[PDB]
Amino acid sequence: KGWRTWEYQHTRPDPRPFPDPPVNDYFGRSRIWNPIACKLGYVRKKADEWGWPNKPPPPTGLRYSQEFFPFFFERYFPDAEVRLLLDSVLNNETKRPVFQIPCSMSKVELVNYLKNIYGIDNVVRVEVRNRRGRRYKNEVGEIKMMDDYKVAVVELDTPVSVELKQ
Amino acid sequence: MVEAAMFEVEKDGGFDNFILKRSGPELRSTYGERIRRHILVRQKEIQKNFVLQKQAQMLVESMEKEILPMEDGKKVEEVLEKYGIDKEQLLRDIARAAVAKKQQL
Amino acid sequence: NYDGNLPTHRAVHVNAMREKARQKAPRTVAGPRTFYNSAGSRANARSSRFGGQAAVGK
Amino acid sequence: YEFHEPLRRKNAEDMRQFQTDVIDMACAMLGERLLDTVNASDTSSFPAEWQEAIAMHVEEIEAEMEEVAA
Amino acid sequence: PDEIEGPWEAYITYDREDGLSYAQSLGITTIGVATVLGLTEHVREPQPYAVVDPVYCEALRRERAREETLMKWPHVPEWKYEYSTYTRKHLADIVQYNYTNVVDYVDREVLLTGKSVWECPIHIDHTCGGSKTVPPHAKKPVRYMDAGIANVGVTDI
Amino acid sequence: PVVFKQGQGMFSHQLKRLLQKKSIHRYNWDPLPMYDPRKLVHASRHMDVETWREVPDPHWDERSYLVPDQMFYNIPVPPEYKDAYWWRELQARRVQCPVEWVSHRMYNKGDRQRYDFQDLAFRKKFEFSYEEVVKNAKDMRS
Amino acid sequence: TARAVEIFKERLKRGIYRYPPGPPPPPGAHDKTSVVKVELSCYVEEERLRELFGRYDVFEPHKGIVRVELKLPDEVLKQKEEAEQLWTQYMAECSDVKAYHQWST
Amino acid sequence: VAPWVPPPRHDIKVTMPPPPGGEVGGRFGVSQGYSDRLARTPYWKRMALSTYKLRMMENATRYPMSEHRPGEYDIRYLPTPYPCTIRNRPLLEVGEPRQIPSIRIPVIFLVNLFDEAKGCWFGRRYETVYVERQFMREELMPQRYAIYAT
Amino acid sequence: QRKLPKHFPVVQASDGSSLLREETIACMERERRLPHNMGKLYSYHRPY
Amino acid sequence: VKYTPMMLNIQNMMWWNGKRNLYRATYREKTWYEISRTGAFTKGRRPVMRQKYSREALQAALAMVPPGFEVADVPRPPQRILAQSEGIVGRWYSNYWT
Amino acid sequence: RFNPESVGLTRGTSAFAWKWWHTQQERRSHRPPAWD
Amino acid sequence: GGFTMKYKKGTGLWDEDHVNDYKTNRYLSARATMRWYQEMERHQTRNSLNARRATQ
Amino acid sequence: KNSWPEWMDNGADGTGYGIGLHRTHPLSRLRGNLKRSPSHVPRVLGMMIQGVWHKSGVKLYFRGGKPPNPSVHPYLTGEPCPLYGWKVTDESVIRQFNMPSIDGTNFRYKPYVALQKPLAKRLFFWR
Amino acid sequence: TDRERRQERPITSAALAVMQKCPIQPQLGFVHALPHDTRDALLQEWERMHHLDWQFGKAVYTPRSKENVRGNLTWLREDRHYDQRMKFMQEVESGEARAKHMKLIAEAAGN
Amino acid sequence: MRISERAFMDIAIGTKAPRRIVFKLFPRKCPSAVKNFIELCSGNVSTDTYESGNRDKLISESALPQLTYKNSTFHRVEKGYLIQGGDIVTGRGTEQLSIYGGTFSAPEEVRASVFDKPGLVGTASSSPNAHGSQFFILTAKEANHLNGTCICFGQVADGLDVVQEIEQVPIDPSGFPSLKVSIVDCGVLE
Ligand SMILES: [Mg+2]
Repeated sequence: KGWRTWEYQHTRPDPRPFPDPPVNDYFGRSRIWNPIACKLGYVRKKADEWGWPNKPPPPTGLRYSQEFFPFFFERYFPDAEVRLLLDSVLNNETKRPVFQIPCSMSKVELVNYLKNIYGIDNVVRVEVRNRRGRRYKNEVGEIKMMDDYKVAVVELDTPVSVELKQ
Repeated sequence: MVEAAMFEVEKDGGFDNFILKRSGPELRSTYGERIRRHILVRQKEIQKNFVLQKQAQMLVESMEKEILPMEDGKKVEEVLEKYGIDKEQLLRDIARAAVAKKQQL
Repeated sequence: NYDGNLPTHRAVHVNAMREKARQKAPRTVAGPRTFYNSAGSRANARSSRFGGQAAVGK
Repeated sequence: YEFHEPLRRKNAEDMRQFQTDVIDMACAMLGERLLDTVNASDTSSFPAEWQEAIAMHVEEIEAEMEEVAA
Repeated sequence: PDEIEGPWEAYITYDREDGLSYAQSLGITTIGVATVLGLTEHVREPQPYAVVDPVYCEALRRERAREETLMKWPHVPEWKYEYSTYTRKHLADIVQYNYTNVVDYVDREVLLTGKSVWECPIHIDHTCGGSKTVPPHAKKPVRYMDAGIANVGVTDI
Repeated sequence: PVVFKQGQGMFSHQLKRLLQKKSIHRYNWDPLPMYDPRKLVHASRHMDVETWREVPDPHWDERSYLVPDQMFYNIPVPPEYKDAYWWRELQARRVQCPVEWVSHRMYNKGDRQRYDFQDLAFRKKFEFSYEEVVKNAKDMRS
Repeated sequence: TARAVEIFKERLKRGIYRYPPGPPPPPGAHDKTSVVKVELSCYVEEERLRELFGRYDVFEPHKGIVRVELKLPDEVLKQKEEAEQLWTQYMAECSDVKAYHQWST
Repeated sequence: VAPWVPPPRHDIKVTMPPPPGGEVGGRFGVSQGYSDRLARTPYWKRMALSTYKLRMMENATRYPMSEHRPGEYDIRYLPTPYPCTIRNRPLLEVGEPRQIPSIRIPVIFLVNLFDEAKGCWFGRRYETVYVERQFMREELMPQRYAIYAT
Repeated sequence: QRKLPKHFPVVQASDGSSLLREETIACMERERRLPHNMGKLYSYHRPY
Repeated sequence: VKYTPMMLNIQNMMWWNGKRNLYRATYREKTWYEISRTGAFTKGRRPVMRQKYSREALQAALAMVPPGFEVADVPRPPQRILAQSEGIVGRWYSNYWT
Repeated sequence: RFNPESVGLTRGTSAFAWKWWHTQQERRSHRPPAWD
Repeated sequence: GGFTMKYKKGTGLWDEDHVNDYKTNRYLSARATMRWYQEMERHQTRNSLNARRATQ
Repeated sequence: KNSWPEWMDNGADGTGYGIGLHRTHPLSRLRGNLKRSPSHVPRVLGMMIQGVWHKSGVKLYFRGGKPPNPSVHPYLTGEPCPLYGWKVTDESVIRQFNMPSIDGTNFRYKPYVALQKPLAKRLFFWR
Repeated sequence: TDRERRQERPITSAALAVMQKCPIQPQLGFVHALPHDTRDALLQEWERMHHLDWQFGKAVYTPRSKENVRGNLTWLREDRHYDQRMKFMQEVESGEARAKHMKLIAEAAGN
Repeated sequence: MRISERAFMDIAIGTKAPRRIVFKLFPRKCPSAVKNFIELCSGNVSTDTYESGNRDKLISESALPQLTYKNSTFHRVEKGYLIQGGDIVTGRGTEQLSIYGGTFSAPEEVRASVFDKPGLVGTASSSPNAHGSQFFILTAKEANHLNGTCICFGQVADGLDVVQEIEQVPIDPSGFPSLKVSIVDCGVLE
């Protein structure tokens, strides 16, 4: 038996189980990165790399070579935020300071960083731990979360310290 | 195929003619596309063999002018070497032609 | 060969259902869609038949 | 180039084999026409060794025909 | 414009290099009502072997394919009403999304000091992060003959 | 392998919202494993026995038929073998998108007149600007 | 990047690259064709030009002709465009004169 | 994504748009052909590249027939842009039984074929004889004793 | 007439170029996550 | 396929349940209601050539007719053929309505 | 009675499945140095 | 779609004639009256210009 | 088969050394098992959430707690080996940070540009 | 091997000149247009015995030099085309082709 | 390298007797290419390994391609244009090799190269900035299309008849010379 389909205007209703937005609203400790890639990611990547669509795309050789601007700038003008935890070397002579490393660096990369940018040439070993970014809530109750980091305990040869004048 | 398609083959005068007359979406069969590729390759090969036979005829009519009297074996072998022909293979095909003539008669 | 604005016979629907049962072999299961397809199998103790699927979502 | 080179190589081999087959078919047709002219005209024969080899090859071909028949 | 037929240039690509010699041997004076003016050899630069080589042409076509793919894909519309629909939030949503104690602290500090403030101490994202969902090359279309009395410039009604 | 079920935990709460993301789409044409198009550039050609390589036949290059392609953008093949690439030509002339995503152009008279619907190629036709229309009408004095 | 891209385009136009390390063959070596430029006073059909300029010794449908390209010079094209604009202005002006003096006669 | 889109089919005119792609050999459903290049070309440029005789030759109409597909009407004049189904239609109609008789087709013989059981000639060399369809298809054609009479 | 709606944030240079649009967006997102001018937070949920 | 969804009168519409039938045209230049309007398709009480030429334009359009042409040569096109007139174009006399 | 296409693979097998169960450089001539 | 008296649309002495206006009010202020005249002229001009653009 | 090596599926070591999602540099020649296709999303999410249970009786990639983020893993730099701990196959991946020296006028440059005391605990600093 | 045979019996300059003076020349690119199928040895050797090589649009290509000529439509077409080529060559060597071409030229000039 | 101004090669057409061709290099205008050519013509392989040395190395130093023009071939020859040869890793005409490494480069030398006279020797390269061991002797009259692509590092002072003799070798369908044109011995005349 058919329905009275001549009484409804041709508009599509909403499905009964309404889908949740793809945006992840959970900011806890088990936050999951979404493996699914969307069109907007590629669009923004092209527009950031070679000014799509106002500029013609560079040839495949330049795009896949080390001279492409992103890789060139990442090599010559590195952007790595290595910050020292003062609670380890402040008014205490310790042999293993603690650093906050971007989660993309490795132990050898951190050793090279400390050896070349600052000159720390006495590094025994590095122990790395991946920690979720520090989350908090402001006065209005909105959930904020800082960038993720990596705790790197760096063992040295000679104990170092920083003296705080009383 | 279908009965109308077989009638159309008989009308066109051959399965190959029917397949080659049908063009693209008119012949929506993948089997038809495969057999059309095969037929095109085989047609090109037949044309190649026709050109080959014409080349052979031209070579024969060019080298017959000197080998017509065949009075001297050395005189014959001079032309055979100038045109690049193996004497043993020539004798073998002469014998094959003789056997074929005996079979025909 | 004209219908005449006449309804279809019952044997037509019977044979259609028989053909559907015969061609019931293939499958349309998708990987990431099984997560939402499993909602028909209410396994959480918070699921209600008359209330719905409201209290089951954390 | 690594994709396209074998194709032109096969084409070159095809041209070489075409020339070889042209030579072979020309030799066969030359033998045919020579035999026809010899068995048609008069006082136009082959040299002694030529006739001997032709007779020997005819014997061999007839033996092969008898073998493939029996 | 039809009265000025003007001279037409016909470039004929002959199969052999004896071009214009066969033409001058023919030596036509008129064809219909055309009255051929002259016959010369079109001087052109010799094309390199790369134009006829299949490997070079395949490489160039591969490069053009990659360029056109990078330019055309993925396709995203320049603008649609859905962008401005989704990027709209209410005032309470804006305040809840972007808010820091900086505004209240600056209010207190300015009340206590007496200085002036010209720019907001905090950047306010009125889209609540929705503008990051709109592609970067977006721009609204030009609408002609809108239904509004605002462009008249009335100052007394 | 990996099965999907309800959850009732935070991982499932995240998955229920993350699996709703629309993955990037790209219309991939049907491959040609049997009839390789770029293999026919060596078909139906004469070769010079002096150097043993093909001859750049201008007539071949002129009468060649272009079969479109996504990674080589097109291939010139002899017109004799062009009948095996009739579906790739349709896929290339068609819009590189599911028709449902652009079907809003066949559901109103304006777009049904402004847009070309041929081989499922939703491409807008030529349209005069309003200034051009006014200019034409005023020059025609009507 | 812009500078290097224009340089590489200029390099590719000349065709100086070859996978087997070696210089490419000279350009005018494989051409084996020529182009004749004919100046006409009126438009002539391409088929007419082909049948009148074709080789009478070639047993092919093209008759030694690869292609025929008809073109208008840039000066003649600009002249045609300016004449079209002037003709539109003239039509509009005569219409306006007629419509303005229709009522005073 | 399509890096190269094939041009409109049979766009070999200077002033007039190409015929419908379905009439040229593409997909049906369109009762009019459109060429983006001809549309973008200004009117003065078309009038400059064309002449009055050429313009009229391109305007030449074949109503109500089609010049690219001979023997049938044009899809732009048919009610639907699809081809008419009165000429090329299935073999049997709806509700019609199959009662087609055994038809005998003409065939050109290539050799002097002599039936020994009946003691008579099938057909002489270069003779057009009417034979059975199945016989010609399965026995005469493979032996190359005869070919179809076309 | 505006080329972008009135509620869109201005992510562009002073001259109008969009060379650092993504960098400006990342800087704004980092500032929203943790502003440098943020005083003493009063909430009972502090990062440390 | 032995029984198509169009037999069982199954209402499959995009605006209704998001489904569409398998055997149908993606695009339809004219809906069934426009095809049934035979008055606007055939030549019924309706003019087909809207250009009304002057006396000199009528005579100029008759000069391009080849000598030896008769009106009885051009038949009336059938009903399923759209009644239209392209105006004074090349070979216009072949058009029955023009 | 004898409806293999209607019954599942656990109850019967079709004729198609029954039938398909059974179904599914350069060269240089070299002569050995042993002989002459 | 459907049948509508296009042969009457635009036949009145002014732009407001033969327009199905069912969104009005018994009292219109100065701004409301200005917008009413603006919308009548805009309806007429948009119809005419869109028809001309489509035809050309 | 799969594009990534088979030790990422089952490490060459008997303990299961070298199991997990490995991200590679775009310009690198090595290939990893981090793929975002609609067919690879299930196993990637499985490795991120459920982990991987080895037949030896241990979870190799994710035992529990905070899930790993394969999008921020440092780029893959080689392959395992039984003799040593790790073979660095791709060296260009590792960021060898190198900065210039005092050569030139580098002794006058400061982090800020010059435009034309006892600290006290405050609640807010504007600038 | 074939390479050894070719190095043993080369092609003479006279034969090569005759073959080049031949009016018609072959085109050798058709082997590249054969449909390619990834078929295993067991499957192909099973089809070869079960007579499935020429079924469902498939076929078996074997290179041939000589072909049976009786009712071969393409051979008859090539023969007629060669006859027309020879007639055209006779015309152009007698000079009537240039005569007809000049007649067309004079007609187009007078018209 | 003013001491080494000319080198020599002994070209053999298959089984024919070796014939000597003598070059003449211009080390002033292009030191890198001339130095590479001289070192390849010299080819000092006097490194003699012993039993214990081979045992501790496990790989003979001769297992890798040696930087010598000896036993090389002329893989690319086209009548009327030039003759190309000098491959180290094999005798087929690909995968160039140099003494500095894989391939060297010299833009200031490439920009000033001019090919206008026959018998001029240049470096056969795929790109203007990837030069190796493969060289070519120009046989044609003038090749002006090679100006900013290759580097002419000298000419031929004796052996033009040898060049014209090895140029007349027929080409086989494999795209290579029908007769193996090889270099049996190379050296330098200091
Ligand atoms: Mg767990």
